[PDB]
Amino acid sequence: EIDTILSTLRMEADPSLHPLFEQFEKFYEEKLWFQLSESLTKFFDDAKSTPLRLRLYDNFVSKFYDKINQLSVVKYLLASLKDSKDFDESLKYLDDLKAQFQELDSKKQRNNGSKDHGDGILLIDSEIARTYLLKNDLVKARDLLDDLEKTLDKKDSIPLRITNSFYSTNSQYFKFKNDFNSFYYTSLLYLSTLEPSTSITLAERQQLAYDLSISALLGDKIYNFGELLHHPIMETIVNDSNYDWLFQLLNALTVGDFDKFDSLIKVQISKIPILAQHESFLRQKICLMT
Amino acid sequence: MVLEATVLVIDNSEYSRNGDFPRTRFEAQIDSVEFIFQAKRNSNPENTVGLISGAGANPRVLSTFTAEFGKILAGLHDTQIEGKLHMATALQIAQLTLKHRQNKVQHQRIVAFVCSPISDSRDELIRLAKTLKKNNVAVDIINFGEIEQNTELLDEFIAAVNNPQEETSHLLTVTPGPRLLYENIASSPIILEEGSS
Amino acid sequence: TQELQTRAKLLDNEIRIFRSELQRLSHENNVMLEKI
Amino acid sequence: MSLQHEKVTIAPLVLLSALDHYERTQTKENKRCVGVILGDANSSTIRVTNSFALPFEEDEKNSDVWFLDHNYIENMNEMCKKINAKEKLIGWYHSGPKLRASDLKINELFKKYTQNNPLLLIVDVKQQGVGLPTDA
Amino acid sequence: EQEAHNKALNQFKRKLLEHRRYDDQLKQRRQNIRDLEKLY
Repeated sequence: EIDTILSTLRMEADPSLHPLFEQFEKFYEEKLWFQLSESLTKFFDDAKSTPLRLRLYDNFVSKFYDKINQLSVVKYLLASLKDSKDFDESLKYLDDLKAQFQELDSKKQRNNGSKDHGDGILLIDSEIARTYLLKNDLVKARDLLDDLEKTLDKKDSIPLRITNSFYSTNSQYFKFKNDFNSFYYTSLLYLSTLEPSTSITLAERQQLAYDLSISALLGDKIYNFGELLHHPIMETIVNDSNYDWLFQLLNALTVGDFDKFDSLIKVQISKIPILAQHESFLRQKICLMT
Repeated sequence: MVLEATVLVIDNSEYSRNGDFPRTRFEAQIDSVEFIFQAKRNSNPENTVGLISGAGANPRVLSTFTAEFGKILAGLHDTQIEGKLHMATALQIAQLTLKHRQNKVQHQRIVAFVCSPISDSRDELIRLAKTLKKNNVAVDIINFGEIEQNTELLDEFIAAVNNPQEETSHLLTVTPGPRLLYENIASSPIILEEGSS
Repeated sequence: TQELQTRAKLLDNEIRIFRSELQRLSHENNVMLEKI
Repeated sequence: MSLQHEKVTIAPLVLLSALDHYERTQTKENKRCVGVILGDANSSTIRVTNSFALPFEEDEKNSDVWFLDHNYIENMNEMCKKINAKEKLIGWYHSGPKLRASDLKINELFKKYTQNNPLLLIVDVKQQGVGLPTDA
Repeated sequence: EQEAHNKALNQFKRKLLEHRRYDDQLKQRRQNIRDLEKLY
C-alpha cells in the first residue's frame, strides 16, 4: 500500500535523491521514530522545490503522524503549501490537520505524561490567516491575527519558530496595505528572532531585502540602518545585483552626500516604477538626515 | 536488596518515543521502573530508591529516598520526552543526591537506563568515572540506546570504574529490537548482580 | 483462531498499564483526606 | 507570569535572616546559599516578608553542578501556609557575592513553583556595597 | 475438548471482562478526587 507510493517517488527521483526515500521505508518498519523524523526533515527542506512532496507528505501526514513530533508534522505541511500556487488546496489540508491534533492529545498527553500540542494550533491559524490575505479577504485575516496576539500573551514563552511565523504573516499584511513604517518595524522583529529552520535561503533574503530597503527610503523618520547591516539579511550578502545599486543608495544616505545621491536616483527612476512616482520622498529624507 | 540505596536515572531523550519496545519505549520504561522498585522493596525493606532525570539541560530531583511506589510513580506520571541525555553533568550530580540517605550503611549505586548515544566527549567520561570510584559509587548501565545507531563505547568506561568498591559496575546488554524492555531487565541480573562486599 | 491469540498478548499488557494508573489515583485520594 | 513587580519593599528581618542562614549551613568564602523568599505577590509592590535556608550543595569543579532538594521546598511551603496563608512562594534569594549565568538555570527550577515571576534577591551578606548591599 | 483453543477462550473472556471494569474504576476514582477538592 504505502510501499507502492514509495516506488513511484523513487522512479521520478534522481539517483541522488534515492537514499532519502529508501530511509523512509526502513525506519518506519524498524520503529525508530527518531530517524523516521530525521530522514523526513532533510527531505522537506530542499526537495520542496520538487513535486515529490505532494505524494509523500499528504500520505505521511494523513497516516503516520502520531509517531513523530507534531511540530515536525506541521513543518512539512508548511513546506508543501509554500510552493503550492492553489488556495483551494491550501485551505483544505489545514482544516483536516487541525481535526487530527484534537484527537491525538487525548491519548498522547497521558502516555508521555507531558507533551505540548498547543504549538501546532497557533501555526495552523497563522497559515490560515495568510491564505486569506493573498486571497485578499483582508478582514478575516485581521481578526485572526488579533486573536493570536491575545492568546500568545497568556503564554510566558514560545519557540523561535512560533513568533517568527506570527511576525511573517503580519509583515505580509502591512506591505499589502502599503503601511511602510509598520512593515519595516515588524520585519525587524522577524529577523532577530528568526526560525532555526534553514528554509530561509539567500534568494529569500534578497526578496525580503528589496521591500525593507524601499520602506525605509521613502520614510522621513526611519533611521534603523545600523541594525539592518548586522542582521542576517545583509550580513551574508551585499554582492548580488539587487544589492549593487540599492546598497549604494543606502551608503549615500549614511555619508550625507546629495551630489552622489542625485546621480544614482535619476537612472533608478526609469528602471524602478516605485522610485519614479516617489521622487519627493527620497529628497526629503536625505535632507532631514544630514 | 540489603542495605542499598539506588537512584534510578530515567533518561527520556528524543529516542524515548522510538516504538521499538511496544507500544512505545517510553511507556515500556514506566513498567520497568515499577518492576525494579517492587522487587527490591519486597526482598529488603531497608532498600530505598529515588528518581532523578538524566534529561534536560540540568537534572531534576523528582523524588527522594523512599519505600513508596506511589511517591516514585506520581513524579513519573508527568514527564517530558523532549529533554536530552547529558551524561557528564548527570554523573557528578547523582553523587550529591546520594549524600542524604535513610542511613549511611546503605551502599551507593546508580542504575541508569540509556536510550541514546553519549552526547559528551568520550575522554571526559573516563576522568569522571575515576572520580566516582574513590567514594565507591558504582554505576550499572542497562544499555540499549548506544547500539541503535552508534558503536558501543561504554565498555571503556565500565572497565575504568571497576575497582574494589561497595558494589561493582556492570555492563548488561539488552537488544534494542522488540522483546519488551521490562522483560529483558527481569531476565538480566538486577538483584542477581553482586559487589566485592 | 490465530487472531484471538495474537490479540491476547496485546490485552495482557493492557492489564498492567491499567493497574499502574489505578494505584496512583488510590494514593491521591488518601493524601487529600489528611489535609481535610 | 504575572508582570506586576513594579516596586520591591524589604523587611529588615529579611536582611538579618540572610546572614543567619549563611552561617548555619557553614557556607563561606565562595560557597553559595540559595533559600526561598516568601511573601506577597500578584501585586505591584512585592513585599518580601521572610526567607528560609534550603538544602544546597555547591560544586566548584563544575559551576553548573549543584544540588537542591526539590521535595523539601514543597514541604516547608505546606507548613508555612498553615501558619499564615499570606506567605506564598515568590522566588529565591542568592547570597551573591555576584550574579552568574548559573543563577539563570536555578531561576528556571524555581519558575515551576512560582505562579509569579521568581524574584531573585541578591543579598550580599558581606555588605561590601557602600550603599544598598541588596539588589533586586 | 482435546482442542486447546477451546480452553484458551475461557481465559480470554475474563481478560475482556476485567478490562471493562478497570475502565469503570478509572473514571470513578478520578471523580472522587474532584469531590474531595470541592470539600477541601
